[PDB]
Amino acid sequence: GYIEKLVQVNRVAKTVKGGRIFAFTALTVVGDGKGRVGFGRGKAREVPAAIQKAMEAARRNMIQVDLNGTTLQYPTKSAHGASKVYMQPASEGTGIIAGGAMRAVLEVAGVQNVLAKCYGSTNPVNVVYATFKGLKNMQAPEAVAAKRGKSVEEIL
RNA sequence: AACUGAAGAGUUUGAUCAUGGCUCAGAUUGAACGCUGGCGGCAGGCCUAACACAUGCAAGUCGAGCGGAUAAAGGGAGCUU
Repeated sequence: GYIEKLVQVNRVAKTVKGGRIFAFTALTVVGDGKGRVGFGRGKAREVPAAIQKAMEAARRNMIQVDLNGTTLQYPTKSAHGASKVYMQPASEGTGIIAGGAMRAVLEVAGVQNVLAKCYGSTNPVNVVYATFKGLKNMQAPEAVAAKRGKSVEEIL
């Protein structure tokens, strides 16, 4: 589906000769409010056209996320580049408390109780990779129990 | 009766990623200063010169321990209040 959310806008450039050609980039994540997200990056020549391009690439190559219901399954920790990310599920009344670019991922996924923090280099185009290695590699235990459930899930 | 939290931003460049400094958003004080100023509860008030101090007051009490001297009421008498 489609619920859109913008994060970043830049002004990249390019020197040719004579002057300097400008261009705009944008980063936009799209989710469904249930656990299907997708991010997208587009470059164009103006703001109202660079956002439209980044929205279209978001709703291609999406991710199914197996959330527990407004929370996560377990504390995990993933990294990409020089960016390290930590996330652990929380109680009911606590909302989402994260920084800038992990709120926009964790809104549209539908989770509400995420309690996150990012270390290392804060790059909004690169902390998103650090988040999607984490969420796309969840497990959601298909087991008979948890304190007992290590005889039917390990064979899954 | 026993008992739960973790946010980032700006700044090196024609522009980008990284390393690395700096700076801001918070909660606090025996606080001082500037502008302004109705009320009441509960608190606190020399952090500097352990530097000198006028004048008041802050440890006395026992006559069921003993001398001594003050000697009432009253008992009076006497003399004339």
